[PDB]
Formats: sequence, C-alpha cells, structure tokens
Amino acid sequence: AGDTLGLTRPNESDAPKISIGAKDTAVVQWQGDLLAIGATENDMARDENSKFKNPLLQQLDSELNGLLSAASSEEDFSGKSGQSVNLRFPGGRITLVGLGSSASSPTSYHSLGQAAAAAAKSSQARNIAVALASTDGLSAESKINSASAIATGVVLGSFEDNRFRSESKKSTLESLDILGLGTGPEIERKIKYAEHVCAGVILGRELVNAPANIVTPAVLAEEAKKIASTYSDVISVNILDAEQCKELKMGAYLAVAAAATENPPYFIHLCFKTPTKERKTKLALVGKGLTFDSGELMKNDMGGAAAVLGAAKALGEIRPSRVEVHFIVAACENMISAEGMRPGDIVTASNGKTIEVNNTDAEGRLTLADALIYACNQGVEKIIDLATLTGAIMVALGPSVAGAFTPNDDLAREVVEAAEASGEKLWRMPMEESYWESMKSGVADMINTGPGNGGAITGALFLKQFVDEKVQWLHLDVAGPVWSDEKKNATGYGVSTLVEWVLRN
Amino acid sequence: AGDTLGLTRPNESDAPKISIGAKDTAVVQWQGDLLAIGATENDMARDENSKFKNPLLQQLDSELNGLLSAASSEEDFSGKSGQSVNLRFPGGRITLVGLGSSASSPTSYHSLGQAAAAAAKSSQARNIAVALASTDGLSAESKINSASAIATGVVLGSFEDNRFRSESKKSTLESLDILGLGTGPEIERKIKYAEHVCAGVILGRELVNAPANIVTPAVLAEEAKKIASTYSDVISVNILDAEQCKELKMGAYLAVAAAATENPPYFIHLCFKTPTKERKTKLALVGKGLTFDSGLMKNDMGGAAAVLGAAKALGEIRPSRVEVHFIVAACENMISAEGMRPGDIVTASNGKTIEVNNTDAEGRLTLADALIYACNQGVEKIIDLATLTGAIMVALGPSVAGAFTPNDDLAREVVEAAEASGEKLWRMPMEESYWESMKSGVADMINTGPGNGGAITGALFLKQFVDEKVQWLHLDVAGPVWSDEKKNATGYGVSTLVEWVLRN
Amino acid sequence: AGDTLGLTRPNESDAPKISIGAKDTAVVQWQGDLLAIGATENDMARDENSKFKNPLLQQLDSELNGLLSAASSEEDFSGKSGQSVNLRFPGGRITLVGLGSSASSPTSYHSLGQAAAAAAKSSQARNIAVALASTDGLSAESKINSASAIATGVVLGSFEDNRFRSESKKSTLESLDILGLGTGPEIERKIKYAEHVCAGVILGRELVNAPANIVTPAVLAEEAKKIASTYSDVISVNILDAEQCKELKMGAYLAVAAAATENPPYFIHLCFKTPTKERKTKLALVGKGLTFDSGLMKNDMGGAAAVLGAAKALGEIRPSRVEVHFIVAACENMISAEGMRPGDIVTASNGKTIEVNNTDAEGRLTLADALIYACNQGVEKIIDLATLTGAIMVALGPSVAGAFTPNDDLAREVVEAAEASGEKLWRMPMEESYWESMKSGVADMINTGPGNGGAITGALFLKQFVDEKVQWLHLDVAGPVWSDEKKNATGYGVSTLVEWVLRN
Amino acid sequence: AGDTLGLTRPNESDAPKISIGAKDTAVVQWQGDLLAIGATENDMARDENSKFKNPLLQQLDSELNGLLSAASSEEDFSGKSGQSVNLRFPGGRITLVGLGSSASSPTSYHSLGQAAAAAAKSSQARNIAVALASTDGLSAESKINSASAIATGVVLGSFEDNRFRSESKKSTLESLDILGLGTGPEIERKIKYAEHVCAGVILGRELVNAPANIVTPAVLAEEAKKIASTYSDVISVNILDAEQCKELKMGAYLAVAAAATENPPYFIHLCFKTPTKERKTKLALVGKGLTFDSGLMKNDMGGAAAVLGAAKALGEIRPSRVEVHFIVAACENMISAEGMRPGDIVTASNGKTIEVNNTDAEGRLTLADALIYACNQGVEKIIDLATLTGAIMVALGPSVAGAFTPNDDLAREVVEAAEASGEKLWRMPMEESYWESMKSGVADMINTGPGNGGAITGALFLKQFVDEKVQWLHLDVAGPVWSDEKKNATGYGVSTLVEWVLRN
Ligand SMILES: [Cl-]
Ligand SMILES: [Cl-]
Ligand SMILES: [Cl-]
Ligand SMILES: [Cl-]
Ligand SMILES: [Cl-]
Ligand SMILES: [Cl-]
Ligand SMILES: [Cl-]
Ligand SMILES: [Cl-]
Ligand SMILES: [Cl-]
Ligand SMILES: [Cl-]
Ligand SMILES: [Cl-]
Ligand SMILES: [Mg+2]
Ligand SMILES: [Mg+2]
Ligand SMILES: [Mg+2]
Ligand SMILES: [Mg+2]
Ligand SMILES: [Mg+2]
Ligand SMILES: [Mg+2]
Ligand SMILES: [Mg+2]
Ligand SMILES: [Mg+2]
Ligand SMILES: [Mg+2]
Ligand SMILES: [Mg+2]
Repeated sequence: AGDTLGLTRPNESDAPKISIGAKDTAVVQWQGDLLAIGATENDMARDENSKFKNPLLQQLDSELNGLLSAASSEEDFSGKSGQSVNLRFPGGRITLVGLGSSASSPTSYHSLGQAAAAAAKSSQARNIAVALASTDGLSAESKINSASAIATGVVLGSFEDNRFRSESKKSTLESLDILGLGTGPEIERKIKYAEHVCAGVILGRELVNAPANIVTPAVLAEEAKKIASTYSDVISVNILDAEQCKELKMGAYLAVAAAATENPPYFIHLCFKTPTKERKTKLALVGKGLTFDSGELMKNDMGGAAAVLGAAKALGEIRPSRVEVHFIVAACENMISAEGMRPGDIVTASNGKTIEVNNTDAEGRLTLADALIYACNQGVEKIIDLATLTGAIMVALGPSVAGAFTPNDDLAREVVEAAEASGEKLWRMPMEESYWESMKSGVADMINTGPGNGGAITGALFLKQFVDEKVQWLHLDVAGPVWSDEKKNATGYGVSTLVEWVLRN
Repeated sequence: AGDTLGLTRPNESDAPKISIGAKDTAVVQWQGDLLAIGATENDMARDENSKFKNPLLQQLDSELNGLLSAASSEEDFSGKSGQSVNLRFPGGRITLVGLGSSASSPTSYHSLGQAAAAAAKSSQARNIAVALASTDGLSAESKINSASAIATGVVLGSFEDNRFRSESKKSTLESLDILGLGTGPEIERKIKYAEHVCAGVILGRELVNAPANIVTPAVLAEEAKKIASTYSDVISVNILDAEQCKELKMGAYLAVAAAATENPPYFIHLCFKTPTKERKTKLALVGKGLTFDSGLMKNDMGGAAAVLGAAKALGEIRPSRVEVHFIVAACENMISAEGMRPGDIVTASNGKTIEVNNTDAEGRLTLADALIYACNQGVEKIIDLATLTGAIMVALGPSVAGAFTPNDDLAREVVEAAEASGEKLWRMPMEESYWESMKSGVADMINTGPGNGGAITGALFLKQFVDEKVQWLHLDVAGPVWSDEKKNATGYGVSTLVEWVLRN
Repeated sequence: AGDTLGLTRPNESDAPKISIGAKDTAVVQWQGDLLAIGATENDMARDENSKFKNPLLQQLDSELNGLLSAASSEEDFSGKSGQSVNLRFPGGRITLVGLGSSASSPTSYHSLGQAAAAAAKSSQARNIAVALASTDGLSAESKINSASAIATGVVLGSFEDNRFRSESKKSTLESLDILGLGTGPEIERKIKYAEHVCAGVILGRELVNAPANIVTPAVLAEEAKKIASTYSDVISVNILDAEQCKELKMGAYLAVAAAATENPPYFIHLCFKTPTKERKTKLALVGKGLTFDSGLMKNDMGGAAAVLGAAKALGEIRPSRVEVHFIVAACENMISAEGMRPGDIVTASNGKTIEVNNTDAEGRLTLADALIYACNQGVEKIIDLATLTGAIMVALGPSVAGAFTPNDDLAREVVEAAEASGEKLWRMPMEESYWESMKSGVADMINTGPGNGGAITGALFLKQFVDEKVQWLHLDVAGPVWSDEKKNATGYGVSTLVEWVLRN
Repeated sequence: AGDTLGLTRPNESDAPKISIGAKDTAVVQWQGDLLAIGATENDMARDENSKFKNPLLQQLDSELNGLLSAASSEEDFSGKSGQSVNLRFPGGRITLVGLGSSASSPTSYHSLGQAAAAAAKSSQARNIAVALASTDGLSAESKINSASAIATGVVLGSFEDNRFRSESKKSTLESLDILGLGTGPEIERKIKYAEHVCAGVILGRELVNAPANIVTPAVLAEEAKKIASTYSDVISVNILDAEQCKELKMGAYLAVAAAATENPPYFIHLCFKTPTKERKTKLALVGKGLTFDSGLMKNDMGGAAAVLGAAKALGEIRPSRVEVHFIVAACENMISAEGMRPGDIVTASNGKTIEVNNTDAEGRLTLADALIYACNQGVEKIIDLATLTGAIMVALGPSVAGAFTPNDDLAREVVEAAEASGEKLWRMPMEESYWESMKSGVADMINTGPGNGGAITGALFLKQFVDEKVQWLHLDVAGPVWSDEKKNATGYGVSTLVEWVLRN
C-alpha cells in the first residue's frame, strides 16, 4: 500500500460463489441447515382448531407436533410484510417470512431472498432452501421469475464488504436450493441471468463503498479495463488521458479535473457488441464519475459511474445480440489546489458552449456535459445518464426514489417499464422549460447552478444543452438510492434497471 | 485557449468606433434612422388646445400632424426622468426622453445618451442624432459639456461585452450627430476627450467582466504593457516579478501571492508624462489587483481596472502638467500547500508586522506594499481604489463609494472631480479611536477589526503604510464597480480619476 | 528572512536572567526599588485606633507615619484577592497585594509573584523584594514552597514576547530578594527548581506564540535538537522523516501530513535519563504537534509545546529514577491536491483502519501513531496532551483541562501533580457506551463522533491505539494553553508534567 | 376532554401488577412459559467435546439433547453483553442473555431483567423465571441485590405508555419467579423495595412522557396531592398559588410564570416523615418544573418528575430517621403580552437582582426561589435536579448527568447512591473564577454566561440562592431523563434519590 494515501490495503474479497439450483425435492423432505418459507397473510389462515389451513405449513407443523403454529401465534406472526419467525428444532431450522398481501414482484421475492440470507447469516447456515407456502394459480413463468428474484435477494443479501476492516467473519453461505418453483433448463437460465446481474450490482456496491484514496480515477479506469479483459470478445475499451480529452476540446471536464494533480483524470469508454452482423440498436450509458467531490455525510459519490460499470459487467456475461452499448465515464476527482478552477471561472465545453461556474459544489454536471457530447459523437440513438446530481431531488422524492428527466416520452416509458421489471424505484419529473431563464449568465452562455427551488429540474435543463436533439436522452438523478443510510453501505442502484432497459431494446 | 483553464478563449471584440460629430443642422431637417430628443417636464408643457408649447416639439408634431403629441399623452409621457416615447413614422423615428426637473449634469445628459443608445439598439439604427428640446438659458460652455456627456452616454450605452458568449449580435450603431449644442473646434475637442475617457471606462469594464481564468496576473501585466506600447512616447512600464518584489521586501504582498504557484504574481508600474521637461505635479493611482479573491465577489479587481482605465484615457489625452504613476500589485489569492495560513505574521516593506487574523481580508496586505512603493516614487498625492470591505456597502449601498483621507484638501479635490465626472462617492471619517481594536497580542497590528466600523478600520490599516508627508485618499469601491442590475462591470472610477488628474 | 513566508524575522530576545535569592534580612531593613507584600484579609485587621494589627504592616506604617494605613483605607484595600495598593515614598516603593482568604497554594503565591512583577514593570524597578505579611502557622516546608512559587510568579510575570513587533522596552527587572521565608541550601534548591521549570514554561509560551510560518515542523524538530544539544549527557534525540515513518507504517499521521508538501513533517523523539544505573521507571509524554490545523484559534501545538517545555525543564533538573520519552508527531494540516479527503480510510501503525468522516479532527490521527510509537518504546505510563476538542471547553471552560484515563491510579498521580503545580484540570469519564457511536459501515472506526460527548469519544478513539498493558492518560488542553485575556500562550502543562515525572 | 387543548384524553392505563417472588425451586424443575438465564462470557466455556462446562447450562442442554448448545454456537452466542439466544421447544422456552465480563451491578442485572421482559413481550409469556448460570463467588447479600435488580429490570422493561395512542396490546406478563438467588424474608423485602422504587420510576416516566397540554402546572399539583392522599399518614402537602408566592417575594419564579396566563403556576411542597419520634435528618429534593419551556426537546420537567417519583417510592418504603421536603416550582414558560422580556431585572426572594440576558435560561430563575424556599424550611442538605443546560450534554453525552456541589461530603454521598442505584452521573467542578463572567452592569448578576463553561456557570448561578450553612448539590440531568433510542422518558434520578435518602 506504499503509494496509497494512509497506507491502506484492501483485504482480498473472499466471498464464496453460492451454488444455486432449482430442485424438485419435496419441501417437507428437504434436509440442510435452514429452510425459509415465504408466506402471505392469507397463507397463514387457521381453522376452528387453530391449525394452519395451508397444506405445506400444516404438514411441517404436524411433523413438529404443533411447535411451529404455537411459536407463530406466541410471536404474533400472521404473515405481514417484514414479519418473521425463526424456529430451531432437532434436525434443522425453519424461518417463516411474511410477504403481506398484494405485494408486487419482483420486490416481494427479492425481500424474501434477503430475509433468507439474513437468517442464514444469523445462524451460520451453509446450505439453505427457499420455497413459497403457496404456488396455486401461478404460471410456470411467474414461478421462474419468482425463483430468479429469490436468488437475487439471497445473493445480494449475503454480500458483506469487509475489504477495509480488520475484523470480520467470511460468509458461511455455500448453497441455495430453490424449491417448488420448477426445474430444468429454463428456470436455470433465469437463475443464471439473475446471477449475472448480481455480479454487476456487487461490483457497483464495491466501487462506491471504496473511498476515494482507493478508487481513484486511474483505479476506476483499471476496473473498466478488467471488465473488457474478462469479456474481450464482446467488450472493447479505450481509456483517454487528459491530453487526449484536451484534443477533443473537453474544457468543462478538464476544468473540474485541473486541481487534482496527484490523481489524474481518465475518460473511460467501453463498448459492448457481439461479433455477429445483424442490425444493432446503438445505445449509450453515461455515468457521473467524480471519485471524490469537494462540494463523509455524502457517501453517494460515483454512484452513477458504478451503475454504468456494473451494467457492463452484467452485459458482458449476458451477451445480448441486436444491441451496441457504449459505457462512458468522465472520471476525475474534484480537489482544491493552486491549479484548480475558481468560482466565477468561465469554461468551454466540447460543443463550444460557455459556462460560468457560479457554484463549485455543482461541478459534476460540467464533467457530464463533455461526456454527453462524446456519447452523441459515437452516433448513438438513445442515451441514459446516471448521476448523483442534486440534493434537491432527495428533498423531492426522498432517499429511495430516483428522479427521471427526459424530453422524450417514449424513452420515459421504456425506463419506467425497465424499472417495473427490475423492481427499482424511480419517478419521472418535468423538464419545465420556463425555468431555463433562471440559468442565464451576464457574461457566458449559461451558469452552472440555478436557484434552490427547481434545482433538480434546472440541473436536467443544464445537461440538455449538451445533448444532440436528434438523440433520445434521459437523465436519472440517483443522489438518494445509491446509498443506504440504514445499511451504511452502497446499493448498486441502477444496474438492474439499465440491464433490463438494454435487453428490452 | 490551449493554456487557459477550461479552454476558454475571448472572442474578438468586433464593435465599430462610432463616428461622433457636432453639426449645425436644424433638428427638423436632420435625416437618418433615429432622432432622440431630451425633454424636461417644463419642455413638455401644452397649451389650451393640447398642443406643445415648446417650439422644436411643436414643429415636429405639426409636421407629423399631431401624431407625436397624441402618442405622448396616450403613453403618459410628460418628460419625467426615465420616461420615453418611441415613434416610428414614414421617413424616420423619434424618441423623446424625459430629463425630469432640475436634474444634475453630467448625469442627466449621460442618461439621455444611454437612452438614445438603447433606442438605437432596439431599432437596429445605424445613424442617429441627439438634441435637447430647449437650449436657451444654457451657456456656450454648458452646451459643450452637455454634448460631451451625451456622447459618453451613447458610447457607454452601446457597449456590449460578448467575448464569452458563443452567440451574440454586433452593434449596428455607426454614427452620432449631436445637434443644437454648437459646432467647431472647441466642442469637437470636448467630444474627443469624452471618447478617450470612454475607451478607458470600457477597458475597465472588460478587465472586470473577464473571469480569473482569463485575466490572471500575467494577463493583467500584459494589458499594462499593451497600454505602454500603444502610447510609448508618454507611458513607460516596469513589471516586477516575485523575486524583484522580494528584494524590495514586499512580504505582505508576497505572502498573499504565495499559494498561487500556477498563476504567479506581477507588480505593475506604469508612469505617464509628456516628454517635455517642465515641472510636473507627481501623482500616484494605486489599484487593488487580486484577480481572484478566495475570500459572489464579481467586483474583484475593480480598483486595478479603474487605474488601468485611467492610464488608457490619459495616454490619449496627454496632459502636460502631471506625472502619474499607476501601480497594481497583482496576484490571485488561492489555497495550496505553499499558501499563507490564518495567524501567520507577515512583514511589509516598511518593516511593520501584521498578524493575519482573517484570510478573507488579504487584499489590504497587497495594498500595504503597493502604497509603500508609491510613496517611494516621491509622489505628492496618492489615490488608491479597492474593493476592500462589505461594510462599505452596508454603509453606502451598492452605488456610492466611500472615500477616506486624513487630508481635507485632497477630499475636496476628489469630491469636485466626482462632481465633474458624475460619479457617486461620499467621504467617511477616519475615526482614530477605532485603531485600538486593531491591536495584536504578538505583532504590530492585525489585518481585520470587528464588523462594526470595518470600512473605517480598513482605511486606518492602510494608513499605516503611507508616508504622512504624502497626501493620500482611499476609495472603497466594493459596490459601484459591479452592477447587479446589468449583471456587468461598470468601469466606475476611471472618469473621476481622469478629472482629478486633469485638475491637478 | 528569505525562505520564511511573509519575510518575517524574529527579533532577538533580550530578557534579563533575574538574580533570585532567599535572605534573612529584616523586611524593614531591606534596601532597593520595590517591596511587595502579600497580605490576606485577616492580615489587614485594624485595632480600635485604626492602626494595623499585623506586626510587619504596623512597623512599615509607623516608619511612614501612617501614610500606608491611610492610603490603604482610602483605596479600600482590605487584602481581597486581586486588590493592590502602590505607594511611592522617599527612598522607596511598597506594594501591598491581596491574597484573599484561604486561597490555595501555590496559585496564591504565583499571583503574588505576578503582581510583584507587574508593579516592577510599571515603575521600572531593577531590584525588588517580596515578603508575606504573616508566616504564622506555616511549616518550614510550606514556606519553602511559597518562596519558589513567588519566584515562579515573578519570572513568568516578567516574560514578554516581543519577537514579532517593533515597539518594546526590555524588562528592567534584575533581582528579586525573597524575605521572611527562610534561607540556606534547601530553599535555594527549591528556587532553582522553580527557575528550571520557568525556563520550560517560557519555551512553551514561545513555541505557541510563534505563528505557523515561523514554527514549522522542521523548526519544531530543530527546537528539539537544540534541547538535546544543550543537555547532551542526559537527553538524546532522534528525528524521523516521512520515509522513516512510512517504514514504521504510520499511515494515520502520514495521511494528515500529505497535503503539506511545502513544510514536510518530522516525528520527534527525545529521551531523558541520567547516566547513573539505578532502576528507572519508563514514562512517555506525547504532545499533539500540528503546527497549523486547517480545522482565529491560537492554541495549535499547545500539547507539543508543553512536552518540549517539560524536556527543557527536566534537562536542567536531572531527576534520577526515570527515563522519559518525549514524542511529537509534527506536521501541518493543509489543503492541496496531495491531501487527504473526507471519507478516506487510513491505516494506523497497529493495523486498525479509520474512516475519516471529519477533516477538522485530524489531530487525533497523528496521535494514534504517536501513541503506538510510545507503547513500542516499552514505557510503563503515557500522558498525552492535545488541543483535541471544542467540546472540552464547552464542558470545562477556558481555564480547566479535561483528563481522561482508564487507569484510576494514574488519574490520582496526575491530580496530585496538578495540586502541586497549581494547574487546573479535572477528570472526565471514559463512558464506554459511547463507543458505539464511533462505528463505521466500512472501516474499524470513524474519527469523529456526535457533538454530544465529543471530548469523551475523542478519548475513546485514542484508546484504540494504546496497548492495554500501558497506563495512559489523555489531557485535552484546548482551553488553558492560550489566554484570551493576555492575548498570549500560557505554557500550560509544563509544570504539571514536571511534577508528575518527579513524583514517579 | 373539553378543557384540554386539542381535546386529547389519556387512555386508562391497564398494566398488570406482576407477581414477583424468590423460590428455592431447582431451575430444571421450574414450570412456566419462559426461562431466562443470565450468562457471562466465562459461563459459556465449553469442554473438549464442545459441551457446556457450566453445570446449569450442561443440564438444560442435556435435557434438550444438545439443541441449546447447537443453537448457541450457530448463533455465535458466547455470553457477550447484549447478546441473546431464544429457543422454543416442546413444553417451554429458554432465552440466554449475555452479561459480558466484569460488568458492574446492578446495571448488568437490570439489563438481564429488561431482556427477560422483552423476550416475554415478544412471545406473549405470562409466567416467567430468571436465573443466573452461576452464582459462585457471590455473597448472600450480593445475590439478594442481584435479585432485586432483576425484578427492577423486568418491571421497568414491561412498562409501556399507551395513554396517547390507539393501537396497543396490554402486557401479558403476570408473574416472575427469581431462582437460585435465595429465599425467605430478607430477599423478599429487597424485591418489595425494588417494586416500590419502580412505581416511582414509572410515575416519573409518565409525567415526562405526557405533553404540556396534558401535564400543566395545575395537573402536576394534582399529582402531588394524589401522592399525599395515598400516603396521608406519612406525606403532607401544601400547594401555594401565585398570590401566596408573591407574599413570599418569589419574584424570579413569578416573572418566568407571568406570560402563561392560561395555565397558572403552582408551587408544590410535599413533606415525608414517619410519625415516630426518633431524630430525623432534614433533607430537601428540589425539581425543576417547567411543564413547558419556550427555550423537539422532550426532557422538560425531568427534574420535577424524578422528585415526585422519589416521593411516591418513599411513601411506600417509609424510611425512619429522615424528614424529606419535595419542592417543585411549577409553571410553563410562554410568550404573551404579560410575559417577561429579555433585559428585565427580577428580584429573587432573597433580595438579589437578576438581569435576564437570555430568556432560554429561565428555568434557573424558578429554581432560585425554590432553593431559597428549601433553605427556609431549615433543611440540612438539598439536592436539586434540573434539565438546565445543553452544555452538560456536550460535556458528558446523553447518558451521564453532571453533579455540582461545594460540599465534598455530599458529592461522595451522591456518587455512592448512584453506585448503588446503577444510575450514571459525574461530578463537575464549580470553578469559581468563572463567576466573573456572570457580572451585570446594572443588576447583581446576569442569568446566562458564555457558552464555554455554561453548565458550571449555571451551577454558580444557583449557588447564589443557597444558604452556605446548607449542604447543596445540583444535578444537571438534561441528557439522561429522555431516551432517544426508546423515544420515551426514563424516570432517571428516582432510584438514586431514594438510595441517597435511605443512606442518610
Ligand atoms: Cl454519481
Ligand atoms: Cl452537479
Ligand atoms: Cl409523464
Ligand atoms: Cl479591487
Ligand atoms: Cl482587504
Ligand atoms: Cl496541541
Ligand atoms: Cl482531533
Ligand atoms: Cl484502574
Ligand atoms: Cl427539569
Ligand atoms: Cl435554565
Ligand atoms: Cl467541602
Ligand atoms: Mg447454479
Ligand atoms: Mg466511495
Ligand atoms: Mg468624431
Ligand atoms: Mg473579473
Ligand atoms: Mg539565584
Ligand atoms: Mg486602586
Ligand atoms: Mg502558534
Ligand atoms: Mg411479591
Ligand atoms: Mg441472533
Ligand atoms: Mg412531557
């Protein structure tokens, strides 16, 4: 760690790959450390004698001589969302997990998986199983989708980032058997898909969790190269250095980067494409990549870049045809030094527009200006950018819901549908044109920061100045959901939605 | 652009030089795109048939068959200050501009000229004229002065700084005929004088409008060199680098400059004099030149701008009875490992020590060494201009500068100069009893006193660095160098300084 | 002062070494410029004729024909703490100083000595004396301790730091005779001890009064080397540079130091011991040594100053039976491109990781590595002094330091040492339940907890870097190292630390 | 709820009285819903076959065929503080609760009892038991104290205040058997004592949890009258209204109360004593009783609540050898036309004048008159409790109260009482030099000093109203009266005050 500030050396991530499979084993006959069962409120109904009506629960309780029904009533478990009962008995352990009533997939089944991972961690389980108390009326396909969402919840719920702390226990969880939901090639493909996405989500969490003295712009570029190296027959990489970006006239990006002489900036360009020669839709994913932003209360730095690189990691495995995807991150750290940009400075973006920098706490959007111009210059048809852009969007939508801004109603609809499929939370917000007048400069084409009221909107209107009108473009302000204050950890928010969006194109 | 942070390049200022002349042409006979008429409230009086009493306005109206009087009453124009009517008719365009009642020159005539420029801009006028509705009761001198003030308004009102905008429209205005106020050599000399002063005001606006990534200290020094090069027979230049200032023991200035290793400091010294060898009154003009101040301050370097603006004007005017030293200790106040910390104790070139209790008041540290330097040139009188305090804006608002001097006579000179230029300033007291609040427990003084009286203690601080045999006045111009309404620099100070120099 | 920022050059200190002695001379027979007398309220009792009952005061008044009793009653002097009467008469000058009632020693005697110094300074006295109005009810040992405390007050009271200002007169005080409190070898050894401690206290004041552009980390290292050089038979020095600290894995200290590329860091290690071979208790004194802290606070480096002060005193006193390690991890906390960011995770030399959630609390990071280094020297007991928190001043005010230890015995030793020194400190609890608020979501801990309990969690942080086998006390001295009343450093801590070392 | 603001009506509390007893029943033979076992880390040691070495745990595990040891290791339970395992099996339920290593009693046993209550609540248990895994090395007396502490944890842990919300289930807990710690009259008397103290602690929690629109000063007086009525042979009451306090010259208290014309003030005086005629030590307990303070802080009235709590406990316990005065000057601090302004000068009932420079510190004005009233009852010792300052929370965090006294003996009594009660407090210094910052330019004193030292100067203020012949300690309880974690009042202070009274 000789050249790392603070001499910090990340511990080697020693997480096992969980072995996940869908089995036809009867639930009452399954043997291992922990069985988790997802039950709705209706699944917990009892008869005249206070016995479970549900066949699976009735049988498990019988075999336990009424210990499961007794514990459940004593502990007031009736299958409400978030509730759980944990029962250790001779030969095994059962946890019932409440699904509530009328809970949406995939989110309910993600939660179920998360709860199963938590109960595994708290009992040092190695081999676990998950099932639903009832699958009546469900198609083979809904069941497949529930299985893959359960898998996702277990994998993401088992992740623990211990790279920067001296005391930790490695995860005990080695296998997951998903029961009752089908077997064979199709359900296994879907589980594999989920696993590919999770590996992207987990990369995103790691990139964000890591502090700026570890994930520098040069380190972020190396992560990009590692993805390309792993998937070199479908992903290529081009890393531009400051001098190359200067030749491309990226004055807004380079001005933000100028202070940080010790950790130089790198402009990251990955391109995914299968070598086959059918028609491909050309897409870009642009992520804000300030590895530190001068403007540890805000632990969301780089969430956007992380979601973009996480998506690349997923897509490298999934290998969709019919799409060409450009992943673009203008990476730098925003520091303070004699070589730095001052408030009031006027910088020129690579499309010639001039920006009066009235607020040095909003420098991220400057880097995005040049990244968006670059994306448009790759000849893409559609762009999504993700950025932790404003506090204002968290005032508006809270910690958990990202704001989506687009001139293009169709692309809004695509992104809303992708989020519905992934389970991620977002909400379209208006690009109210009248607010652009508040962004006028008395010397330059525009200022970089408008009034507090409307701030997430004028942030979006700012970015629009750097997007070719013929390209469809949506901006996702993810300041809130990239970081979980409760878990004190990154989420990798965005990856799953982006993957779904690419795949549905 | 290549070596500029943000890759930003100033667009070439493409503005035409307006052709200005005084002409004897009767106002009703004049032909061109726009005729602007300045009318007082009394000039707009009407008779019992609602017809203008004023002979010029009566004639124009009757020639337009009552269209001008009708439009005027409909639009409630009665000649009040700020009022205007704009009438397009076959063969031309007239705008009447209200002058109010008993309004002071040159400000009223500046405003008239500004209003004419604005009406030109909004009609794309190329050739305009301006006249007063009545000139009777004005001396030949006052008419001359009115003409030059009109010219000033039109020139300054036509200026638009589009250097950093990727889209803009070039001024259409090409010529101004000033009517009814006299013709011949004298009025033409006065108009030319106004033009020379405007070019200095406009340089000042440009220096301030430009951001710190464009106007660095090196660039400020180049602008000084360019003035000397343009007027080389009357203006000389010496630019001192950090190592030269160090030999001159400028520890206060060099401490402030120490952080900014990327944009090194330059100490600017221009000297104006005509090349004849008669005795000349020796003056200095010192301007605060922090191209950026770490402590939105869009008024940074307003002082230095006014000082260089004055040089530019004087280089053209060539006054014979004066030797003027223009002095700017230019640097940017940044943050870095090489920088001065709060608490540091720095030593000015006169040997006095300063405890720097507040790094938002570093400007005055640079002025300390600039003032000592000025006194060392052997001058008789110094004016410094500086955006020194927020306190002065609390005291006097955005539009009126504060003037501080121990020397009553110099105060009177500067008040008279501002009366002649039209600029707003107000003397403030150098209340001695407040010096006690500037005591240090370790050094000779601290740099920043309490908020109450802050502009006064700022002045008292500077007075520590001025030879008491030299007459010295400090002008705290934090407010009026920048117009929040126009979102632009004003070039405040240039016209007053030039009038001050000339009256010496 | 070519390489000093601001070109500041400290003036050469010209303080007299005061000649101090204890004499058996009758107070009324003593000859010189000023006689100061310490009188309690009870000492000032008068009889039925309004004459002093105190024998000494009665005698002096009788010599002055009632002038002293008359001046006293007119000026309402009754011996209350802080009161004084100053009477100039033919052949000399007397000042009576109030000691109050049941005031604690040595503080009451320090104050006496300070008041005698102040009266000497205000009358330009060269030769002075001090006596108590009454020594009834005092042991020989208490009188000896009173005498040395009076000497301490006079020496410290006569100090004036004029290194950074032009206007000063050198102290006139040349001698002090202490009367009525005994004579001979023992009292003289005590006075000498007090003098040695004062020279340390004065070094401490100087190191703190000097600004960060003068006392950089290199300069602080040179001060350490000078101490070792002066006392080279009992004090050794090792200065470690950044590369050596990196080999010792001091990632927390080096992270804080990384920004300040212009003034590099030095880790200072002094060791005191007499060359005799009796068993020695191994002690460490660790001082926070941020010469400037980016998080006007004038208390920077008060901890390091106390530690180096103590070394200076101990070098002269030469106690046997101790080996004392003096450890200061010196650096300045600046802002640059090379600097640590908030959120960075740094690794101390014991392997523990710290998530730096607040860059205003970097001082404790340097102490982490200093404390580990101290434990690695195999010491039995450590005291650290550090200006660690604002919270401790909220808690205990400007004058009383907070003491934090797991070790009840060491608390008792430090409380007793302060009792003997006269310095004010108070033990505060290391409430363990607060450690939970120092959890990180990524590292082993954060560096800053919530405001409530901030001095406690500061202490609990430091505890993570201290071997449990070692007894350890943390002293948060943010308040008393700097006197806002004097506008000067106090050298707080030196006298206590010397008493602690001596009582081991 | 016609006359209550907001029409709020407290729901009737329906808490079971838990039946508590000590039994000699072998733990393995005990029958009921839930058995909780307190185990230290050392208790959880295993042998070479991974079987519990502890005899009780070995036996229980053997009955459960290894299920308990297996669940324990799987769930990483090793007996650390806060840890727990909960195992439901045929015929019952066991919970193992970690006690950590060398944790102090009674706190460790309180926590045990709280964890047993929580497990009862989460499993709807009616009949529970608690035992220690090991009682080796405990005296009979320590076991008795452990049992009563366990009872206290269970009773306090089972409390839930549902008066102001619609959704709640009544506690299922009906009985507790305490096992392994002894049987018979002595242990039963101790348990009974703990129950009496709990009923006080619970009254305290209720008085604080209730909002100011429910617990007004009139209502607080009625609570006092209810206590006296319940225990009328040992507790008498006198409620003084505003007019009576005016005759007693309580200008400081009445000034604070003047704004609140809608909810008038009442001065509460309870007196406890048994009717037997042995010598009784006269004590006062004074509580701050601002039912609302205009200066969301949920700690209002925590002091008064502790005092009334103590009266409730003492009414049942009936100690001989004491007479205890319980004094609360109750009012609300509001804003109206009738109110006190900042700057007003008020006169306390001892004649001293106070310039009220800060209306956020009015609570101390009411205490001034309460303390004078207490001294006028001829008591020997006074403790006041008050949520006086934010400063004390900065100092000591949320959990530890600050204790201020001139009287070293009383400090020792209160520190010992807290030791016995388990409550956290810490003595802080009454640094006399800070009194100078409380000077007024017009009155005898101001009411608020500078932020630094604010808890100390608070104490020094209160001292002005205390007869020096009376021993007096001030407890600043701003932190621990309210638990942000529970979102509920704690009734902090009651148990300590009861122990203090009993040890007199
Ligand atoms: Cl981002
Ligand atoms: Cl931004
Ligand atoms: Cl929509
Ligand atoms: Cl300026
Ligand atoms: Cl300044
Ligand atoms: Cl320190
Ligand atoms: Cl710190
Ligand atoms: Cl101990
Ligand atoms: Cl209270
Ligand atoms: Cl209060
Ligand atoms: Cl005492
Ligand atoms: Mg698999
Ligand atoms: Mg990070
Ligand atoms: Mg012309
Ligand atoms: Mg500018
Ligand atoms: Mg001597
Ligand atoms: Mg006097
Ligand atoms: Mg210092
Ligand atoms: Mg009972
Ligand atoms: Mg558990
Ligand atoms: Mg309440």
